[PDB]
Amino acid sequence: MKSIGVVRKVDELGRIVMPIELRRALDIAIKDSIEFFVDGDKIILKKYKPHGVC
Amino acid sequence: MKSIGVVRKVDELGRIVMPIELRRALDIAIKDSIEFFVDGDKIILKKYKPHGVC
Repeated sequence: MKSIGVVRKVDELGRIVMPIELRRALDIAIKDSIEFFVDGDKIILKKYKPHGVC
Repeated sequence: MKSIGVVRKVDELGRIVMPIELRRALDIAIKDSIEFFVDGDKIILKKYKPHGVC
């Protein structure tokens, strides 16, 4: 149970379902843009347009 | 371009495709487990089995 407290089980390829919370928190509509970071044993997500920088 | 430097376009619901990098990073096999955190304008991912705690 994290901030969103939601867990997903991978499709197969690694495709999962990010929640409305993510869309709300960020700026997601239907196709948007999410770019990820990986920190050791952690993953990070951002909307591409905002931030701009890595 | 983040650590992975890959960006995804949402399916419609918010479903996107997390990469093999994430599977390698954590412990993803086919269904595995990914639980996310949201920090202001950021998202965080973990495999549920490891960590245990939030």
